[PDB]
Parts: sequence; structure tokens; C-alpha cells
Amino acid sequence: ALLEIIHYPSKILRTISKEVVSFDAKLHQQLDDMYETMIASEGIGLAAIQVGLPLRMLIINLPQEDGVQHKEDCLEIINPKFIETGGSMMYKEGCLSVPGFYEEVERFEKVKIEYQNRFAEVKVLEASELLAVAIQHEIDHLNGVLFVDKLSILKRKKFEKEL
Ligand SMILES: [Co+2]
Repeated sequence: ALLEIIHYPSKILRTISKEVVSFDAKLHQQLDDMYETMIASEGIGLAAIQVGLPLRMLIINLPQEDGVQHKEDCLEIINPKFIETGGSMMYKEGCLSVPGFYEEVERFEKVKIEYQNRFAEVKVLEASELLAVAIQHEIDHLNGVLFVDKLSILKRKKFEKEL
């Protein structure tokens, strides 16, 4: 089923999500709805609080060569945690919770996270470029952080203007 996406400046987006403990059918339905909702709004990433669920879980499905997304490449990241971080780069970002606005944000160029899939199976993932960016962006959501929070003084004004 489709879920309503929460938009800035809702305080719901400032919520600190909690660790997932029950990896059951209810959690799986939430993840399915999150995927259905993400694709319907044409997003590549989506955190649980973006649909009102204060759970530490997010999904990322980057489009490949053909430019299309394939449900098979969809990552379901739960209870994520950074093992290592490195580098620095500027990346222009967008967000389903901040429709219409895009701005450059400083991100680590390389990251390594540990997490669990929907079956509670521990996973380790190294990422760079777009995937590394999506991971950092989505994880920020779990901690109540939006990318417009990471804008420089100059760009933060450009945001308040386009508002
Ligand atoms: Co976002």
C-alpha cells in the first residue's frame, strides 16, 4: 500500500528513530510499503521516519546502466552503523521530504557500514560515490537530520529564498 510521505518543516522529521528488534512479517510489510511508496514518488532512497515510522531502517535502490531501477538491487538497511569513514566531497542532493530543492552537501567520499537485512542477517557494506552519499543521507534521517541542515551559510540562504 502507498504511505504518505512527510515533508519539511514537519517536526516528525526531527525524531530520533529506534533500533529494530522484531524482524517479522509486520516489519516486512512496512519495508514493502516503503518501497512501493518510494517508487511511486520516484525516489532512490527513503528512511522510515519519512513515512512516520520512527524505526532505524531505510531503503536504497539506485538505477543502473539502463537507467532503470530493479527491485533486486534494492538495499534494506536496518540498525545501520558506520565502521569506517573517509575522504570528503561535495554532492548535490535532493530529498522526497524536501521536494523541489537541490543543493550541494559535503559528504564522506567513502564509507563502510554494518547492518542487518530484513531477516536479521548481519551485513557489511563498503560504498563510494552515489551509494555512499545515499547511505549517509538516509542514515542522517534516522537521527533527525535533513540535508538542508548541512548547508553552508550561503546555500542556506538560497534555500530560504526558494521557500
Ligand atoms: Co531524504
